Amino acid sequence: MKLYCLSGHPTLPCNVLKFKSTTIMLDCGLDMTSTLNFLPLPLVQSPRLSNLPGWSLKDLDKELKECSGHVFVDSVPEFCLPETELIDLSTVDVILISNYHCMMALPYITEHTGFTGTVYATEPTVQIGRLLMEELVNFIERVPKAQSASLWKNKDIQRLLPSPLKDAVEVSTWRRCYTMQEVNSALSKIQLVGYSQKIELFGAVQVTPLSSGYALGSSNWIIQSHYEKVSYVSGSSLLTTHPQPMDQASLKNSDVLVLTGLTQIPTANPDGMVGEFCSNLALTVRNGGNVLVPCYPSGVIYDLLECLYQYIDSAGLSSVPLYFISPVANSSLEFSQIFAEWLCHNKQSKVYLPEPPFPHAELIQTNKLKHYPSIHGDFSNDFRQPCVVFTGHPSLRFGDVVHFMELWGKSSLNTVIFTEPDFSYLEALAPYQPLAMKCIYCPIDTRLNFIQVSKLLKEVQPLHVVCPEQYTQPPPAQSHRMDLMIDCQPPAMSYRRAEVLALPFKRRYEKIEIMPELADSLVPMEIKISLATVSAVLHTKDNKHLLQPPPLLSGSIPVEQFVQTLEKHGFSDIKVEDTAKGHIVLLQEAETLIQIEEDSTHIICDNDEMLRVRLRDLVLKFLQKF
Amino acid sequence: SLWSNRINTANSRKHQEFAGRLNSVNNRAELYQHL
Amino acid sequence: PEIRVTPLGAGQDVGRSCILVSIAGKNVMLDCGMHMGFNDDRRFPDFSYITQNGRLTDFLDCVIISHFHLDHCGALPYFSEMVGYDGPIYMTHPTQAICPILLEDYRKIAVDKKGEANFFTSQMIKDCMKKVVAVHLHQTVQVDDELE
Amino acid sequence: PTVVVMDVSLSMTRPVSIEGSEEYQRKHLAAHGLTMLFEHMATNYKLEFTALVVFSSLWELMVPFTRDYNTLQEALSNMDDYDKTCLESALVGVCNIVQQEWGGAIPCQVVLVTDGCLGIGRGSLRHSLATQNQRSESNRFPLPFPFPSKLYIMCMANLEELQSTDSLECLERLIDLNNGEGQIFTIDGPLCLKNVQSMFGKLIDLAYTPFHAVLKCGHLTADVQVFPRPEPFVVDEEIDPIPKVINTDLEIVGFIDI
Amino acid sequence: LHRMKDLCRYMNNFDSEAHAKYKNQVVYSTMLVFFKNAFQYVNSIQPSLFQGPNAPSQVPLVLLEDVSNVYGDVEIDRNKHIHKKRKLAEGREKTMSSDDEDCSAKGRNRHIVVNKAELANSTEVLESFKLARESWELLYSLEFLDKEFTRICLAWKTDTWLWLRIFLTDMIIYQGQYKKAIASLHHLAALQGSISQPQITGQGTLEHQRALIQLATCHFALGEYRMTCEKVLDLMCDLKLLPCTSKAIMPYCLHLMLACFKLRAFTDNRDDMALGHVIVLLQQEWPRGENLFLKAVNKICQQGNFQYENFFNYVTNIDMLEEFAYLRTQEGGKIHLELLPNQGMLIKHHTVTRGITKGVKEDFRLAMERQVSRCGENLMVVLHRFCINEKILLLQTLT
Amino acid sequence: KSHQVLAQLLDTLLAIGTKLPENQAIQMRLVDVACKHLTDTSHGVRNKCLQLLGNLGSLDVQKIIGDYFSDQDPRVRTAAIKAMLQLHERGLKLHQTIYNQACKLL
Amino acid sequence: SIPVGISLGLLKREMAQGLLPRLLHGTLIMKDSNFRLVSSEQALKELAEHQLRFTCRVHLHDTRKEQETALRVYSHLKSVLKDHCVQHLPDGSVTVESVLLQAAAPSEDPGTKVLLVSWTYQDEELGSFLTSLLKKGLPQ
Ligand SMILES: [Zn+2]
Repeated sequence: MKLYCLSGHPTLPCNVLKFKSTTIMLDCGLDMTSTLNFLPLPLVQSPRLSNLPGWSLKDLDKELKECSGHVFVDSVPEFCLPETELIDLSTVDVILISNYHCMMALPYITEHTGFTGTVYATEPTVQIGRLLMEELVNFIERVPKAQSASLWKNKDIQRLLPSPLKDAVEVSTWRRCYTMQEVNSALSKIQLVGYSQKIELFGAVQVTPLSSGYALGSSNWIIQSHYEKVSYVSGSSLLTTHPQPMDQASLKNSDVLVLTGLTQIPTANPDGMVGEFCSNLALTVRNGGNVLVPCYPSGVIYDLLECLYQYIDSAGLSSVPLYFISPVANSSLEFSQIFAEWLCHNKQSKVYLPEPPFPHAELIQTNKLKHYPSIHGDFSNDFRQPCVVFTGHPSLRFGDVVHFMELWGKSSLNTVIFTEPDFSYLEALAPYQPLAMKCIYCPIDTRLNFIQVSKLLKEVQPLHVVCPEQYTQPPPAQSHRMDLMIDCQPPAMSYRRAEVLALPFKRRYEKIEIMPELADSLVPMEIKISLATVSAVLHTKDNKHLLQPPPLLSGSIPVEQFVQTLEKHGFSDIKVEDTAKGHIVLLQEAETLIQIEEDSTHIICDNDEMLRVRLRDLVLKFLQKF
Repeated sequence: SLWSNRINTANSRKHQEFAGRLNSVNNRAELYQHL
Repeated sequence: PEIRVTPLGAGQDVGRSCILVSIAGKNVMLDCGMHMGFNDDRRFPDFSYITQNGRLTDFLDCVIISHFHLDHCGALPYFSEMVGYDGPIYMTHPTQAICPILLEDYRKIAVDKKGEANFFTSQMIKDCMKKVVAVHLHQTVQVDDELE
Repeated sequence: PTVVVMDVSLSMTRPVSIEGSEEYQRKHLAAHGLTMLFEHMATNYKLEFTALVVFSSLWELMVPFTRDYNTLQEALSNMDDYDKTCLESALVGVCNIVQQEWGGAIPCQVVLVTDGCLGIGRGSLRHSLATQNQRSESNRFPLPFPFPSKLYIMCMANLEELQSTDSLECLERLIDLNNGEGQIFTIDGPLCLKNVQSMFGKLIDLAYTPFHAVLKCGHLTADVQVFPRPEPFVVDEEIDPIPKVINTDLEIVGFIDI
Repeated sequence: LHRMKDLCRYMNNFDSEAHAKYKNQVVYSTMLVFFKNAFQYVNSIQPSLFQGPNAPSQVPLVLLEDVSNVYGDVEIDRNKHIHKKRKLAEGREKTMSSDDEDCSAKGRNRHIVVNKAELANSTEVLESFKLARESWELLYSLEFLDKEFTRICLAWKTDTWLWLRIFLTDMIIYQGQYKKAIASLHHLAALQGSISQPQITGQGTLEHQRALIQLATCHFALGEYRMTCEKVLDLMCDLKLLPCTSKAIMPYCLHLMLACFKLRAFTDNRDDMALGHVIVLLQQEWPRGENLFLKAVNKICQQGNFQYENFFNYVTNIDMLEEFAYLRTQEGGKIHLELLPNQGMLIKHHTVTRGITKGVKEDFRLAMERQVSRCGENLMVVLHRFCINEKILLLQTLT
Repeated sequence: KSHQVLAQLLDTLLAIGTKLPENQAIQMRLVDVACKHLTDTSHGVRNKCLQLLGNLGSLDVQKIIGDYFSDQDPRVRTAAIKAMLQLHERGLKLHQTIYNQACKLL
Repeated sequence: SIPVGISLGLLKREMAQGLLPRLLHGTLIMKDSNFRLVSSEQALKELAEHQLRFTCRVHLHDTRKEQETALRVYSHLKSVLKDHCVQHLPDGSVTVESVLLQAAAPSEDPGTKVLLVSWTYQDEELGSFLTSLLKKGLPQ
């Protein structure tokens, strides 16, 4: 009935629903875009970033740095957490994780907030999320930087700063990266669940993850209480992706469909952008330049790697190396390979005959793809100049991507290709703006667009729809595209950060079970339809109600039938008094009396007790309890 | 009689019986009779 | 309101595991194994118990295979293709992957080391695999409206 | 040609009934009709020429004819209004105009949002459609328009609610008394959201239907087959109480001449 | 409830010594009846003041005028609707402002038409609620009981005391003296807001709003329609049906105004403003408002003209707009329709007329579109705007 | 009236009690009011009441907490066991009768 | 077991008075081929109503003062009876569910003392015991 939304980020939601007797957390999410306000963390101290001019104000200067007009923070990058203080997270009983992208910020919730509940997620999601936190902690703690910057967080000081730093919100709630001990502790509180697995939460509600088709282990959740069902649609995809397609059927008959994880850059067709990315890197490589591809180690990298494997053979570029640098590179490749049963029917059919599902095993076998754990190992020995490198965080604030941007940024021959849409490629590129590097933005987002979600909504027909307020308006870049909206027959109520929505799905008629012993004693009747009466004792255990074996009446007793039928059913000396809209009947034995009102009857006894029960029973010949 | 009507409803909508169970004796049936 | 269980194989022996369960009018087969050591006519379970000279798909709505051992899935192709069961067959993904090769090896043994007058072939093994529905761990599938 | 009988009363621009006709205002009913009948309108009513023009006293043919196929709901959706209010020329006059200038056999879709409100006393004009029994003084006139026409049902007032002042009969006996075409399409009681498209929903699946029938003489060797089904047709009642069947006594006889 | 008919049947000013037992019994019965009536009134009308600091402090209720009785056929007076409304409400007995005392004989002059489900009891609860005025009047007839009640009211600070304030509010509500109820409403805001006890605090108090609604009903009964409308607008920002919540108080304020307008229209008065108000109020309750709409139509037909500032041009009441459109023709008596100021064209005459080719038609279409767009909006804002902008019509209707 | 606000206020009361452990009369008032709201239908309210009884309590309270080893909600049962454990950690000597009650919960 | 839906209000009222010796009374409506357990009020709301009650006026055998007949007889609930709710009112009456005893004057009918005893079938114990001991169980 309630929904506490702890994050305003659309693709990184954190929603808690105080529905029935359990408060369930839907996703955690970590707004990584706060890192773009900070100066990047380089693997080796660069002269350009160190010698940047401090920003000037009337007062400080060493906290903030200026580069090509944009003003940044000379401090360790910080991450915008979901609102933890709006609702006491100790009361959260269960956390449901949909994607590994939404899996982040979980150490904060599990450790710092006194959360003692359970976390449910699918195994590929858990493993890939573990890899992501591994590489994030490795990048952050590789060359640590102090957190000296705190003056700029002041309420009266942030107003005078330029636009990217002024528009940052919840700055006081930003936190540094969690340590690896917290990551290991958090992942220990997790329960692995398979698709369509019914998990009972204290006998109250049943949750099942349903395949979303967006990523490996990506799942949509449906929470139901046997009469009211709440569907949670996170990032999902209806394309020809490797994971098994969306289970759209199970979302039907949903009272509330909370909808998050819709695509950014809706105007982009992912196949065309993949083709453009391949063509651009082929053009750059043909001219002898290098290519840098900031990406996550386990996200859209696999799809574009497959397309590159197909493309290079026709393009005559098999000679050039395909470097993949990340601390979790080999782990990412192996985890992608072993999760073969988490794929679609086309790709899971490769388990019958002996063959790995993904084709990049063939890239490794022919020594086309070469994965390394860092730059300082065997990579520096096997590095060939006209190459393409997938590495680093797409935020361009830590990882090996910082080093490669600082290295290849001085030449126009080299190019950087952005494929993840979750970071503003002009804002992530801000601390390096005076580069001559050729910068290309061809994001690949396979998530649902507004046409697809409109079709899905018309297919599912949910009673109420909940979405971020960003989807109830056209995007600010366009501001005139009515097609980039969630159009529903209901108004499709929305939310912003730290908003509480009182859902109208409150319904009665909770389910209960009656045992055969009591059902033997229960007998129905006929009315105008069947009906019965039940008197029993209620036994409740684990929020499951059982009916153990130990005022109103209804019928047709009009004045005429009352006077006629029961006139001489056993007594005598009965008179009828001519009362308006009825008749008053009383006996001379002890002035015992019977009075009837419109659609009502009642029996009076005057100094008599033995005949009163039989008087009531006589009228009970044709009186039900409807 | 609430346990009567629902049981009758459940038993009414059922499916065909096994031949061996129809031909069984003392809830046991000889298998591979042709041999 | 009764659960009637009739193990016509592996009742008091090991081998040829094939158990019939009638729970709520839903007749399910719990395994389709075969016996080892028997030469002829007792390798496979007695499917005349389920009204032979008729369509088995009407009687059975679900067939379940525990694992890929021959005493639990060996009679599956003969059963399905020969006696004419076109209904669903449920078995885990590794069971689906490893079941046909065991059947192929035993088929090679039967055609080479013994007689093969009343045995199945590789094409008929592959025909059986079409009806198979893979089920993941803890995947509560809905084989019927009420049976899961 | 055929003209939709729109009410020329001033209340037609505003909602219907004393307090509420059914569900929301007329705009919601028009939108529901457009959404539900769009598939039928685009396939069955492409040649029905109806114009949502303004009228002072009764529906008249002044504007040029147009091929209105999906603008039927627009006639009752944000329609124009005129400074005129003629209650006696709303149904009787429009019906007479349809009978005279359009005939009793013409495709007309009389679907619109109209008040259909009588007076606040002894002023109920029930002779518009119930001239057979009520208002027998005009029984020899052209009323009650005994000719084929589109169904016009005004289920505005509730029979239970209007029975308090003994005025339920006047409001309820409007749709049923309108020539008695087939059956009485009159709903008395509370109103719901789905009731808006109830009137328009009577011909959702009544456009075409499959059938099985073959015409031949005896046995033959080049008998013609008819894949598409024709409209329903029956000559008698006992022989065709259910869908037609084929017997095993086919014979060919008789001379064919013109 | 009916036991006061026997105690009061003896000599009120009896001998102190010769009838000492009778006088003592009468005084005791009168005191008990007064205490019971005060307790019942406090429980029914003062739920916040009767609750302690740790108690729930529920939203208090209030008693309103018997507008349903006037609308109902039980008290269908053909010529006792306009001037006799105050008489029907008070019985011409509670002339003085009696604090902690009810001097009214309306219990015997009329009754409460309550069904089995409308009230808690059709015999006990209704009679007990109606006989409070009669029992209090009987107590006031006896010198000792009246003196005791006066002493209690003086000593207990009846304005501050919860039971005495509730009794005073009920007496003013039935008496029609809106000034006493208004004073009680003003005191119920500061008294509840400045007290450390649990109750409704601030201007948005349930008891204050209920008292304001009671004052509006009393003003309407007294014939001051303008004062009643002002009190109703302020509140918005023997027995009757009304919930104890503050939200339900706002939608019940217009009932008294509708009853007064219906009574005026059904009488010999042809005030078109009352007819317009009744037409606006036709959507408040149905089929009870059908009689009010018929009376409004009759009044409009009899007057032959109407004068208003904004009825269909800006006001977006669906029922009022439909009624005005219907009455524009000869159905409403063939009278001129005035929606805008000095506008409306001719609709009472024959339909075949030109007038303005496209000017008046465009203006009417624009007004109809504006009304349709604002149709979803509540009628309370429109009613308040008409009550301020078009107060001349309301003043004319009131006198 | 509301259950979330009641549970949060019980959390606030627990914080105040832990802020003043040397105050005795305050803790008796706190445990009394925790016992008062211990019968609420909301499992959260009962959880916070049991937490109050565990952190604050004379060292009767074991019987009161022991009564909720049979509560239908499992998390209320966990809260009761944790309250008894925290009472033991504070220095209270638990009764042997708790052994049989805990044995059923295994 | 029989799958049945019980209304939320009745379910909450189950432990509202039955948390600490208790019972649950309701009516099951097997309507529209589904089982829906509800209270009596929702049973009325579903869809033939004809209420039957007891509001008997037993001619009291006790012939004493008006105070004795009215203000002393009505305190006969708390003697030994159980499972009855308690609500205090200053005025003076016993209002536990469909129970009211302070009826009218002690003897209106030209006979002995007359008092109205009212009860329903769920609270039949109190009304039955009261009527039994008021018929002849309170002599002078
Ligand atoms: Zn085995």
